[PDB]
Amino acid sequence: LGSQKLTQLRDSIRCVSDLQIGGEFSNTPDQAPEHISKDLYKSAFFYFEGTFYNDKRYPECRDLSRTIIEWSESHDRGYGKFQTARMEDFTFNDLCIKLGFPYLYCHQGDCEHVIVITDIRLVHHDDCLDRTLYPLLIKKHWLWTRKCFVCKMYTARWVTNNDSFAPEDPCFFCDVCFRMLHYDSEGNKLGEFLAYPYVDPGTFN
DNA sequence: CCATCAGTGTACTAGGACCCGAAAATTGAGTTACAGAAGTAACTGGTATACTCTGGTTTCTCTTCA
Ligand SMILES: [Zn+2]
Ligand SMILES: [Zn+2]
Repeated sequence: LGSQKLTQLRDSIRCVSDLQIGGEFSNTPDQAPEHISKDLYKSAFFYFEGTFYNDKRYPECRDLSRTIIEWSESHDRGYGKFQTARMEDFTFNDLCIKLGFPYLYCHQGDCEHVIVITDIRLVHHDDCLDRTLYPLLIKKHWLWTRKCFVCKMYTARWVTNNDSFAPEDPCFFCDVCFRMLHYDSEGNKLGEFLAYPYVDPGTFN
């Protein structure tokens, strides 16, 4: 919605990089899940025609654009004259952009999404008229879902690297086939591996 | 009747070559130096496969002693 703050769209973009759980759970897979990456790395920024609207709303937020502006303040790199902003003092109605031109939305460190303002139109009477739901999803992609590599009946909850049982190197397992292949009777890892929790992108996105 | 179990009708991948254009880089001529290395362009021996009388040979009647 025009005249609707930025960070009203940043908080709406469903990306699975917000739901990834950190750390490795090989020794014991019953650990209290570390906070999803939505909570740990709260920083993000839009880039709209030479101005990094940074999400400095929270204290855990740090300037992701500082890296780029420093990297460009060095040796000339094509780019030049980068700006900054705060993304809570801005609405889409205050923004000076091109249509159909790719801009940036970086979040979770370097999960980059290419933003394209396809068109701008005055609101009609036959579309949604609310605001409580308006940065709303017109279309999404319906990605594929990874499955457990042992039995192809359930989706992958775990991804293991350097597994001394897996044929493939990154091997995805459901919970059942993971518990059954790597753990003797009480949680002592059998063999060697690095198991991480796997958020299926084709499910939470 | 609620279990199960191929097919199906598709956008969504997965390899798998392959192409289209752009931008950067080179090539090319022009000069004038510089030293040295390629790069043909030229006359001038040197030793073998035919080769041409020729020196010897060979019966074959004869020459010359004996
Ligand atoms: Zn993302
Ligand atoms: Zn499984």
